[PDB]
Amino acid sequence: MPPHGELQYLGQIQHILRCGVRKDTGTLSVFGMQARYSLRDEFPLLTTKRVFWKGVLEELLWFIKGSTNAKELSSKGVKIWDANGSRDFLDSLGFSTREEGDLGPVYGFQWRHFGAEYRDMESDYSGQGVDQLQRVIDTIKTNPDDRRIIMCAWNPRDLPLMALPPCHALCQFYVVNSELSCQLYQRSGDMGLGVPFNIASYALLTYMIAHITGLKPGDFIHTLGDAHIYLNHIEPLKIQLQREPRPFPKLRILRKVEKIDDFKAEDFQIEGYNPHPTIKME
Amino acid sequence: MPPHGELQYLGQIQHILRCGVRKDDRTGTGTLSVFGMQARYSLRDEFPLLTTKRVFWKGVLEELLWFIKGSTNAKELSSKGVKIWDANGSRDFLDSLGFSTREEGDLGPVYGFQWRHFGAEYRDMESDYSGQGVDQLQRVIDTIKTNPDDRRIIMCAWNPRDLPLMALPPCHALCQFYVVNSELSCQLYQRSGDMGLGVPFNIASYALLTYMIAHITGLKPGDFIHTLGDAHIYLNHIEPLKIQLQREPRPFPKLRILRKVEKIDDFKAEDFQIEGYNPHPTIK
Ligand SMILES: Nc1ccn([C@H]2C[C@H](O)[C@@H](COP(=O)(O)O)O2)c(=O)n1
Ligand SMILES: Nc1ccn([C@H]2C[C@H](O)[C@@H](COP(=O)(O)O)O2)c(=O)n1
Repeated sequence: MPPHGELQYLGQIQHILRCGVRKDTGTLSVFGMQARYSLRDEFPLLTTKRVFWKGVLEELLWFIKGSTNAKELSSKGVKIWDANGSRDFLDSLGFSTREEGDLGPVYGFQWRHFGAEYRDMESDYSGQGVDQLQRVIDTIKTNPDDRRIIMCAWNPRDLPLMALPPCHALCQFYVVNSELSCQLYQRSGDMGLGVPFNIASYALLTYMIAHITGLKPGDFIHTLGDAHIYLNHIEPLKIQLQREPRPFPKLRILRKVEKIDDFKAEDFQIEGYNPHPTIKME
Repeated sequence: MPPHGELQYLGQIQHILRCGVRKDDRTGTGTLSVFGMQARYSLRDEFPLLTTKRVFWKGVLEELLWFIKGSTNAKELSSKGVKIWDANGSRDFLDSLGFSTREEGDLGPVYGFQWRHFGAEYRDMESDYSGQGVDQLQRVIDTIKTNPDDRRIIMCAWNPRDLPLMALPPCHALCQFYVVNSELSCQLYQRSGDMGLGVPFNIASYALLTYMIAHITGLKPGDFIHTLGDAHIYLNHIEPLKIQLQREPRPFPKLRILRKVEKIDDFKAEDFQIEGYNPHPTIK
């Protein structure tokens, strides 16, 4: 039977290890990859190593809120953007004026206020720029056949203001047979560390939008540009490739929610998540 | 011997015919459709101009030089013999989008304007945009020279703020570049793909663009990666495509760049020669 689920991911690791080139403290890398994760009665949270579910869910709610304030995610116990908002790191980018935690116009601002003028992370941007996220939901409801259902985080004008240029440049949604699918264009993928988190994020987003629009989840298609393994991750990845995948968990949404801004972390339960030990890399 | 690059394109047609699902559109005539496909076409001593049906090379090349010029004027392309944008700049089509006031040929802030002036305020097709917004095309060329390992070598045409002014939202949302071993590859994210009429043309445009940037930056072409969103065949085109699928590809031609060129802006159509193109007859 053809490789499905987790074996797509593990297949991509294997391909990089065998066919990737040394491109540099260093990586093995392949340009252009594509995996398909079914979302039908399962949720692609990897089992060969524990994924930081809690980080996935809080990061996403933080984006949905429009927030560009690393402290606002750090308050929920998720520190993954904290280094990017530090005094020293902001100072190194020429942003000595800026308050600690102001990442600039990253995902949350691009998703809700694309094209508005960024001031700081505290400003009110109500009704300013394009609310791409709501515009996606509306189009799914009133014209599911549309082929322009896109949300774009890549904004060349705003790049120089951002703490980090986005890895997730864009996503597109698609509907047929009452199933909502999503494809992510990810320009750069650290396969050991980032990508399992990244798959879970966009699968989570697709579950959320499906729920709001009365559709069932379909596929998550993960497209990569620069797909790489850091050289220090090879040996641990070699341990991991030999573990037997367990079946994917399910994601249960615990109440009927009408607008995407109303989702809360306690609305979500991951069922039957049975991962092998977090055996992870630098 | 490694198989012919074109078999991926014909494979994709076949997967859609076999597994694609009925999905409609504005015209209502209908498609067979799959979401998410990817093909890889080597550009090493070969040019992926499809041979199972003749592709409108002249159209490919003039449109691209038109884009590079930063033009948003259907008439400047039409004047070179290439009518592909004309219907979209006609008084009638523009009126139908509620642009009753706009000059004929003004397509709004489409590819050329996004590539050379992203984020600038669009006025009309004749205005001067020199020094306004981001010149993505040049920033891409500059980054390829000075930092080839960079993972952010991107040129985006998808501008949500400008979408309402465009005569057509772009199919080619973005493209990304990559260098390793002095080879430049390119990946295209195409949000929507008419497999019969547009995809072959599209493969050649980005292959050609990569050849251009490689020549500017002292590199050799590597791969062109074509990634699709909604990949579809119009029901219209099923009989014609079943005809095309019967044909054996001929070997891909080669693309020759006839002089040394310093800046992307200085390419002319006469600079390019397609050697050894041996296509079967045009279809429909
Ligand atoms: N959500 C994220 C964020 C980051 N990265 C990885 C990819 C790169 O290794 C690095 C980002 O660096 P760069 O911008 O140079 O590609 O972290 C990732 O996979 N997923
Ligand atoms: N460069 C282009 C332009 C257009 N199309 C096709 C895709 C769709 O069939 C239609 C545009 O439709 P839509 O905007 O609804 O996706 O033409 C294409 O393949 N390539």
